[PDB]
Amino acid sequence: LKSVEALRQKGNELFVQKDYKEAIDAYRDALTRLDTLILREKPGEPEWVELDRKNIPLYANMSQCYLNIGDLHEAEETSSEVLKREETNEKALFRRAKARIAAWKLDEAEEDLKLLLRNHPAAASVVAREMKIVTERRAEKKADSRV
Repeated sequence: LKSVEALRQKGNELFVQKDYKEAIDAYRDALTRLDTLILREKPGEPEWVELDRKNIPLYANMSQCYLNIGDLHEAEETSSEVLKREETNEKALFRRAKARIAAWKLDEAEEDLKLLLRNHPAAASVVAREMKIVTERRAEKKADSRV
C-alpha cells in the first residue's frame, strides 16, 4: 500500500524529466500491486471504493504519458478509466479529446469538449482552440473525399 505510493512517486519523478516510457512502466507496476490489494477486498464495499479511487491518479498520469509518446489508443483508454470513476473530470476529458482528435475520432472529440465546457465553463478558450482544430479537420477530410 506504501509500495504503491512509492512507485506512483517514481513515475511522477520520471514524468517531470520527460522520460515517459519508464513513467508508464512505473505507473503500470503501481497499478498491478494496487490490483492485488483490491482483489482481496469484498467487492463494492466502502473499503473497495477507497482502494479503487487510487487508480485515478495512476491512469490520469499514464494517459498523458501515452499522449506524449503517440499511443492514442492507450491515452484514450486510460483517460476513459478516469472517466469511468469521475464522469466530468476536467483533465481526463481534455486529454481524451486530444487523443481522439489526433486519432481522427472527430464526432467523439467534439462530445468530450462539449461535455468539458458544460461542466467547466473556464475551459472556454482551450475548448475554442481545439474545436477549431476539429472543425477544420472535418473540412479537410470532407473536401478530400469530394475530390
